[PDB]
Amino acid sequence: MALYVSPIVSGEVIRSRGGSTSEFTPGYVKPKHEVNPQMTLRRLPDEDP
Amino acid sequence: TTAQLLAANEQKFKFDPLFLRLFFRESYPFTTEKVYLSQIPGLVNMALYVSPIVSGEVIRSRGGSTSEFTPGYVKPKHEVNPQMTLRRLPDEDPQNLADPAYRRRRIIMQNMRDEELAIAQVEEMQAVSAVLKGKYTMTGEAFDPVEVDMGRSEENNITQSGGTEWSKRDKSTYDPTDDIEAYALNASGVVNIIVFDPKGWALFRSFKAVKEKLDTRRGSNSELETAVKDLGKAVSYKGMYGDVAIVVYSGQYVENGVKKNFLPDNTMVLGNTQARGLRTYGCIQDADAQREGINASARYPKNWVTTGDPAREFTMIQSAPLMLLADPDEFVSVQLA
Amino acid sequence: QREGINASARYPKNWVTTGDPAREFTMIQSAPLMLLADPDEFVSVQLA
Amino acid sequence: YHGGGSGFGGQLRSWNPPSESVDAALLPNFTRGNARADDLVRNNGYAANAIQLHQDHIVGSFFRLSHRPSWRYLGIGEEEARAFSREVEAAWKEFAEDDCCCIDVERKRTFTMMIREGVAMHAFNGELFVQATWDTSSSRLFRTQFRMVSPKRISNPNNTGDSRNCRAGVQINDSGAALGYYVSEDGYPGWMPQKWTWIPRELPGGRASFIHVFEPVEDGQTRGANVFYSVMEQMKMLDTLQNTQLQSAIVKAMYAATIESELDTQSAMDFILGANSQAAPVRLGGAKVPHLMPGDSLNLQTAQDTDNGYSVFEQSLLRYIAAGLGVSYEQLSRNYAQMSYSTARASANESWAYFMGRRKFVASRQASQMFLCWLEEAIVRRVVTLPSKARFSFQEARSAWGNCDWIGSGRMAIDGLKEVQEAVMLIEAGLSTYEKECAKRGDDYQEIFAQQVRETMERRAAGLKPPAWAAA
Repeated sequence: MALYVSPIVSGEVIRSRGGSTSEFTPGYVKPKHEVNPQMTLRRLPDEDP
Repeated sequence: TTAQLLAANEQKFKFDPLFLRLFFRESYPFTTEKVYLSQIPGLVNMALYVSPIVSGEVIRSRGGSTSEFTPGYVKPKHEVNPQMTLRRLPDEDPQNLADPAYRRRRIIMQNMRDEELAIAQVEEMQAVSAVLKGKYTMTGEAFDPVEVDMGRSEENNITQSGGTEWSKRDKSTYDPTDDIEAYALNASGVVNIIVFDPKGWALFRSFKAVKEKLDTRRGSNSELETAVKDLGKAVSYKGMYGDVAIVVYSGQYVENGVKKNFLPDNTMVLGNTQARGLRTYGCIQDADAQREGINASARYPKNWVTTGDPAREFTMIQSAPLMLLADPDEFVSVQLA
Repeated sequence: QREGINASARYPKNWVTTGDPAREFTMIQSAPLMLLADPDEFVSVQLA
Repeated sequence: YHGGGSGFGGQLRSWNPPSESVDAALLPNFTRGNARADDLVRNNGYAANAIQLHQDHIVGSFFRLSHRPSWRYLGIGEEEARAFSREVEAAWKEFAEDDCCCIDVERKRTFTMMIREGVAMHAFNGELFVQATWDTSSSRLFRTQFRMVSPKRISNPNNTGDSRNCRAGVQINDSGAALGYYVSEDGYPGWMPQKWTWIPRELPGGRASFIHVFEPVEDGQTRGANVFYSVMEQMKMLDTLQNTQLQSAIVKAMYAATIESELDTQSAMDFILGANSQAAPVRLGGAKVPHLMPGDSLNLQTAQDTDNGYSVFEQSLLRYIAAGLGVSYEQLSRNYAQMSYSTARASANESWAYFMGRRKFVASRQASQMFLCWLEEAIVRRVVTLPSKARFSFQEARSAWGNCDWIGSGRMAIDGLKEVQEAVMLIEAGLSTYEKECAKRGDDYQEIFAQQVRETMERRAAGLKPPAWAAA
């Protein structure tokens, strides 16, 4: 809040303000799956005979 | 290890000028050293019986009283120097970036925002302190102490004591409406609005009879918001209570590092939405300002360069305000111990 | 020199100092020197 | 987009000019820029040539009024409008072209000179000001007098900083309009405190009380900027180069020869250079063959080529200046190198487009406002008569009563015979009229017809052969 100052006396300079910073780094992820024909040769559970 | 600046927010205290908007309209700048506020007694004796022979006791004619006031002066300032511009700013991308010339135009903008906000906070504090108590004093370090003191009768600013305080008596089978009526009986003019600090609101609302004032089929026409209504805002317009609007005000002003509340810890104000409010601004006193031809204005801005070796480009705002109240007996303040 | 002045009569200027307070000044300067081509066309008696 | 980035290989990194409006980019350095342009105009051979070309081609030698009030909107009639036009035109010709030069207060110029000075001021300063005032002591018929106000005389009061409503001595309302101008008085003789006075833009009666003419670019531009801002630096550097080259040539050609010896510098110059002993002058007649002892020597120095390509670099810079200012290269530099007919005609056309644009805007608007400012007094004073049964009086529609056009000098052709055949071919067909053809040559066709019918009668009376235009 702005303190009162007489018209004659020079007022104090009020400091400016500066921020703060933070650091972050991502994380990696990779799921994987494999298919070979030996699995496809037979019959799937949900196929009509 | 390069980097990017994705987000850079800001912080802000809950600040909103309720009082200076509800009660102080029609601002009056004045090109004059001091102002006058006058009032007339207006009390007339009930006529006394006299015999048709006596024929005496001539009565005096009533005459008023005046009060003089003098406004204080405020002038916040900031500055920017070539040293600060070199390094970086935390709102600026590590990529991209700009020359120091562009960083000279950010610190200046945020400075002006800061001293404008400081002036607004001072105006709000000076407005609020005139409501709770009839008088306030304008004092500081480089400023000689000057006080403004409207005449508010002792019957106002009622404070509760060991007798008849809301907290000590039970929260069931009691009604605060009669206490509100008795308190408002000292006001001069119809009351229309009541201001609560949040603790005072929590103390008032917890009474059981007040709940029955809400959900009765024909015994009332009031409606309120017992639930949670506003949480981050500085104002809360809750429903009307019979005829007087109930407003909960909780604002903040920061003097030194810490935060503080405008309304002091559960005070209640019985007030009127149309009370005559004066918003006066004095004459600004700077040679360049009067060289422009402007006087009795609000928020005169200026800047200059001091020619000194590190340079520097300052910035200043000055208003010299004075917040008055023509009729100091239309508000009744309550402590609510 | 900033406004191209030399050998003039009663040059005024009005300036305001850029300080933390503010004051306004006004000043006129000139270089008066009065001469006579012939110092002797007058006789000055002190009377009695 | 490479434009907004770092550049090719980071070459432009330090080129990131701030994005500011025209006011913010012009007003801080207004007076210094205008003074530099004035210095260039008053002290450089090419700047004065460009200004003289501007004055001579935009306006010319004579500047004529052509009055065409709108009758259809006013519903007055053909003959009444024509009579009004003829009478008011004659009145203007005998007020504007008066010999006493009483149109302006200074009593130094005529109307055409005022227009020329306005165009020039619009050239090397960026705008022009005209003030129209009244003097009661004038015992002549029409009284309105005019003055040209220099831009330097218009400034902020008390030399204060710039504000939101008044920028550089010009008051601005909430929108971009103007209300009044602060015009200082400047006293060369010995100075004085200085005064700033208020002159409103228009009187409450709507009369034009102060004229401000310029061509804006952006949304908000309180005062315009001159045309030299593109090429001031190049012209000053070119002048420095020319003076330096001239001085260097003078000092290189000065030292013709050189004497090396070991004797006294009087006897050495006596025995070798042939100077009479009684530094040592030499008479410059005859051919001399000196005799040199082993220690002595005579050397005749050689200077460089005095103009070693400097003319070509001058061509480059002068073409740049011609591109900047607007006049063609040949008119600016007076070079007029070898070129065919097509090249000359194309260059003339590129100059003429710009010249007609400038004349149609600047000088034309100035003259129109001046002419409207006079008519009102002449109408109010009952010198001319408004046609009866008019929908409007003068005040309700000023632009309706005074809609006028101005015709000045026309182009001088490279080969006028071709242009005359062009005009005749167009006249024989229907694509053109007599009015437009006589306008290109800067003549009013009604004057031509009146002189024509007077002349055919003069020829008939004396007994000469009847002329070509005469009706069979």
